[PDB]
Amino acid sequence: VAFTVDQMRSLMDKVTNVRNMSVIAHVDHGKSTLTDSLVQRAGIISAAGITIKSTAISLYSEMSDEDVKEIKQKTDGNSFLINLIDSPGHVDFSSEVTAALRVTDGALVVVDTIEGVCVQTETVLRQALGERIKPVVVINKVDRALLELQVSKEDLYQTFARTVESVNVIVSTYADEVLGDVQVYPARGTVAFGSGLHGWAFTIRQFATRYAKKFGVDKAKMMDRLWGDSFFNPKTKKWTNKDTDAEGKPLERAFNMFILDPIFRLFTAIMNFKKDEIPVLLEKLEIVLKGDEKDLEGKALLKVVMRKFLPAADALLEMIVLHLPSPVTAQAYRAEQLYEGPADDANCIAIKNCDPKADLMLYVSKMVPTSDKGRFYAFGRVFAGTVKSGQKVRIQGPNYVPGKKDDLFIKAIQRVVLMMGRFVEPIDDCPAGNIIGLVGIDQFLLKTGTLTTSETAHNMKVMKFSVSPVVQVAVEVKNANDLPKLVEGLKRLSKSDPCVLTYMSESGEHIVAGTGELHLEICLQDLEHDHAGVPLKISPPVVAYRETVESESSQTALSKSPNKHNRIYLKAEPIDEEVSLAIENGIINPRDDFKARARIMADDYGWDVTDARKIWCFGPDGNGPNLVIDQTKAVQYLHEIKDSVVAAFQWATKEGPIFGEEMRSVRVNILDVTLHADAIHRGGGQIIPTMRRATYAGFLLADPKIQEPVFLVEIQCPEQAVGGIYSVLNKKRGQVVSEEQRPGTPLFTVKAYLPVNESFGFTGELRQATGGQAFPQMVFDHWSTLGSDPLDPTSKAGEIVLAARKRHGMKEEVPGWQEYYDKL
Amino acid sequence: REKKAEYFAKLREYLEEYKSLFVVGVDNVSSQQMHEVRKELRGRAVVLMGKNTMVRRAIRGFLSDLPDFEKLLPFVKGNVGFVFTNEPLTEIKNVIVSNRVAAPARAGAVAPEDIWVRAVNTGMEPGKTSFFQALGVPTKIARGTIEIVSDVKVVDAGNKVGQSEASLLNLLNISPFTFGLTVVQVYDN
Amino acid sequence: IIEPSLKALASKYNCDKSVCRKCYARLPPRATNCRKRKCGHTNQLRPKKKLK
Amino acid sequence: KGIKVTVQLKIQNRQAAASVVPSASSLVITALKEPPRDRKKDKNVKHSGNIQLDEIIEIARQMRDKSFGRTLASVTKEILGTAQSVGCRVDFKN
RNA sequence: UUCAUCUAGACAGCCGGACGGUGGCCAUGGAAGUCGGAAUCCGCUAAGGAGUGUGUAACAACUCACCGGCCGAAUGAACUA
Ligand SMILES: CO[C@H]1[C@@H](O)[C@H](O)[C@H](OC[C@@]23C[C@@H]4[C@H](C)CC[C@H]4[C@@]4(C=O)C[C@@H]2C[C@H](C(C)C)[C@@]34C(=O)O)O[C@@H]1C
Ligand SMILES: Nc1nc2c(ncn2[C@@H]2O[C@H](COP(=O)(O)OP(=O)(O)O)[C@@H](O)[C@H]2O)c(=O)[nH]1
Ligand SMILES: [Mg+2]
Repeated sequence: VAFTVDQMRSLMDKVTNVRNMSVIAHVDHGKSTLTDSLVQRAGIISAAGITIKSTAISLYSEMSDEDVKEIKQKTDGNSFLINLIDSPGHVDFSSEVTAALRVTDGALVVVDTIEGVCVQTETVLRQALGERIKPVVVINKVDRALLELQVSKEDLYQTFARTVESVNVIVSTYADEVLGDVQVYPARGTVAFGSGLHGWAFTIRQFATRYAKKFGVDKAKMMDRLWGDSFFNPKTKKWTNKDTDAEGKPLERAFNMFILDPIFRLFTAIMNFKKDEIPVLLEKLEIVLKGDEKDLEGKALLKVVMRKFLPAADALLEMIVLHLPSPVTAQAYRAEQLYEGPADDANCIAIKNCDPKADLMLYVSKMVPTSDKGRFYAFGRVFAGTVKSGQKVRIQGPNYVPGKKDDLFIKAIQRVVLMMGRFVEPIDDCPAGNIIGLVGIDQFLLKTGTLTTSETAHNMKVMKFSVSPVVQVAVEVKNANDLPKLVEGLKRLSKSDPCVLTYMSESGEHIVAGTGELHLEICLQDLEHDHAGVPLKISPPVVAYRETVESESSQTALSKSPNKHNRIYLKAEPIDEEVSLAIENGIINPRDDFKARARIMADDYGWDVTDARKIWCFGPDGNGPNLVIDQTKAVQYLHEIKDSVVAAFQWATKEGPIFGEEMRSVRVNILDVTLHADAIHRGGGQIIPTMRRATYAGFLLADPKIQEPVFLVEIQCPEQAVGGIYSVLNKKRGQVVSEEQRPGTPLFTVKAYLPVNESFGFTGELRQATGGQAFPQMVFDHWSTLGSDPLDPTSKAGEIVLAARKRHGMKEEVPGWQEYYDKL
Repeated sequence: REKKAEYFAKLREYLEEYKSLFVVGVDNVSSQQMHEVRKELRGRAVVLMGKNTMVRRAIRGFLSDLPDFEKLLPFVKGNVGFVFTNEPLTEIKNVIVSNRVAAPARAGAVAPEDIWVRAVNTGMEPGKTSFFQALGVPTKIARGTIEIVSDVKVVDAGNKVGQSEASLLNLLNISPFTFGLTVVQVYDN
Repeated sequence: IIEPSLKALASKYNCDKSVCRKCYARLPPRATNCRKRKCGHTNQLRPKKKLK
Repeated sequence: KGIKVTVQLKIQNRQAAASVVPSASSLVITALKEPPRDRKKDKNVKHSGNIQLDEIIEIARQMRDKSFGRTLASVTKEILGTAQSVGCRVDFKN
């Protein structure tokens, strides 16, 4: 059945009858199949493989007035709008997960009957509890349980018992004290059952209300007397809390006894064929056959049998409302994290009270794209306020902070849209708490963004992910003329996927990030065929290396001009990492006064304040950790050499001698210069060819080595599966900087340095080593020299250099100080 | 043959002077508790262990330090041993039949009685709760800690225990080989 | 789901074994020499690489 | 105090946190040694010791896990000697 | 052909002890008997190695030497051809 655009508007007004919940399911635990058994059933319509993307599918529910007679939360009426969001399966797609929770309060948790709660289900579970979201479970595939394993009555109940047990555990460890009772129990009718595939589902609560009749037993007592030690005596008719009686004979657990008993009898009489029990048990359960449904046999017959006994939506749509949150009570304890700034502000207080006409606070959680010629939409949650087709909005960029301008475009919305999973529909307005969309913001905002109207109101929370873009790859065009298409297409990609990320490299390569390899490829396919639309190329992301020495040159450097008139004498000595660090941190500035700078570089970093107040230049880029210290007091015309000197220096610091790569922590000490008198033999053309060759020779004597980047990964893994990770760092040199965490949460966070050339596919191995249980936070840490000679094609560093040359098509060997020395 | 021959001279020495002794059996011991009972009496009662070492003592009954070994020799069987004292029995006897109490379950060892357990939370956080899962024991969350749902009879009387079931039992503190080193034979002067 | 007690009775006749470093035969775990004559009944053995 | 081989049991009930120490092998060579073998040797590998110490160690084994069960004095000539590489007391131990 | 166990009570087997210092010297991201080099001590008995392997993130835990219940005469390690 359908509802007109204006009924949606009128229905959305009552935030008490606004159900905003998503999906907490493991890769293939049957969420899509089940969620779409609800569309085919009670799915709202507009007035008249792999889940690559998703949206919030909406459904209607006209509940029982006395069922809402026990709903604890502000709830007015029986006209409920169910704004259901479909969170992706598989891991990596934890970007859509984190973002689908930011635009909801409650969520529907799906679990497999026999595959219980695999790592992905507790991944989604820990993510829901870190968003303060309250959940509701549903054990699906009960058909593959009493068929693919033919499981028995008592055994099946226990199977579910354990499913419950394991979930409550992760729920209580990462639960909220500010919420109270969150772990849903089948004892409180907050965990249904069924088969989205077979088209059925049911709660204990459905039969508690259908058996209060034949017993005079209230529904609160019916379902209480169905879980645990709750038994019955079919010999005297006295429900006893003990499996046996006076004869010591075992009884059936109320649940396995009355409720589940029909089910097995149906299967065997239906599948195995027993027409003498099909029509018989038909009426005993009050099931009615009509037309062609009557003639059906086998597995076809059984599917339709439940479509008359416990149809899907029935107990499913029931619980969604019954116990799950609506903007109302939801935002009323969440508001704190939902707004990152004044939790006592007037805008944050309107959200926590939930005012539909208060200050407009709508956050686009994802720029939902479409075959709208490269243009998207602004899908997000309206915490408070009404979306007016042309309303002026404060596009507060996450960088931006109330007292600034930094990315803030206060413009108005062209058209507005109502979300229907894959259906694009143009609405008028939209009240607070409901999740809607708005076209036009796209050409102003970047990927995600907070929207306000009040300047006092700060920014809201921009996820947290924990997933983070770890993977990396280079993307070069397979045709240099269509490179312009790539630049633009790469921009669109960022906006599309929540945790996807494009960025330029130090090697020129356009490095692309993602979560997993599965993830990355899905992104690349949407990139080469759509976003850009030109044959690409994915190569390993080439690392940057800072050629460096480890001691002062074995002898003084001697380089003379090509006309021969002047020579330069000195020696290069590696600076403390923390001293070259001060250069790149903006403490030892290249724009400072040689005295002020030298006092803080000598008193703080222990140097000779003479050559420290004589620190000539920084390099390269003028801000580089390679400096030239002055120690020449005899050179008359030094002034006609300082300028031409930094010229040939800025050239070697930005292109070394080992294979033409930059350096780091190289303080070249100038001890002499055989100067002339006329700058005609002391011009750039004489001093530059000397200064360059001088630096080189001196370097190959100063004990070469090569510097490669070093990471800092913080893998969030459960203390029990921690063994495997320790060993993947053990295979790719992983010094564990530390290992902190929390007393009550097993999730042991682990810091550990990881060298860039040993993280090329690391995520996959880390994932295969401990299952996807571990979540790595790879954020490049510091620079660290290796331990092999650059002129050694057998040692670590040496092999690198040789491979690096053939790539740029350079001179094979590692040219030394003899090839850069000018002797008599 | 080194130790047995030199031990012959030692064994004979304490037996040659004293006129009070106790025949005590075990096997279900523990070096810790065993050597720690020698500490309760490191001057009142000395513990000496043996075997065929008292079988040469059948040939020792022959020697005749005092022919009254016609009331001691024939009780050679079990992980039994020496209890040297020259103070009154009744007094050291209250003592001896009191230092025997501690052994839990070697996960698979010989089980004896019906295991009836009460259903209340033991105050330990959810660490081994995955055990309870594929073990069949209804559990819930009562103030973060794991709460037992039934006075269930987990393990039966007289069977070969399993590592997973005696692990939870180890955190429930059930150690049933409890007893061990007490008495068998008594004799004075 | 295989009950660790039976996943021991299972390995007793599958993993709990010995392998001849020459013919690879699956001998008893305690065997000292390979019962096959292709390797002249060798004493060189190795426990059947326990799975993980 | 004690840096390495510091087995420290923590025994608390409803808020009241208790500091209880097993004063191990490493804790005794420091409760006896002054600052030259009580600090500044983290970048240093402290393997120096020969000097006689005395009966002060019968009571130093009174704080080390009392699970030995016989004579305090005699057990330490063994523990403090062939286990402690920074002290040889009366060279008879070994 | 040696070598040195054994009715005084072996080998093997089955019953169960296999402790303490001690998460020993450091070394440790982490090393408790089981990543690594140095110490390889006696307190006490029947014994328990600063420990023979399995295992742990390290523990746990399993399991050996040693040592005890029973059984009662060989028959075990090493080499020769
Ligand atoms: C938040 O996302 C972050 C993290 O994924 C991480 O910090 C990542 O590090 C990228 C690199 C950063 C290095 C320093 C800043 C100096 C050298 C740079 C690198 C060059 O080889 C090493 C790592 C890996 C990249 C190579 C492959 C070109 C780097 C780059 O940005 O070019 O950068 C992205 C933006
Ligand atoms: N036996 C059984 N199989 C199911 C059921 N629901 C889904 N499936 C299976 O799971 C697959 C679909 O999983 P999907 O719904 O894609 O998992 P999701 O992406 O996490 O929602 C199908 O190939 C089905 O065979 C069910 O109720 N019973
Ligand atoms: Mg799907």
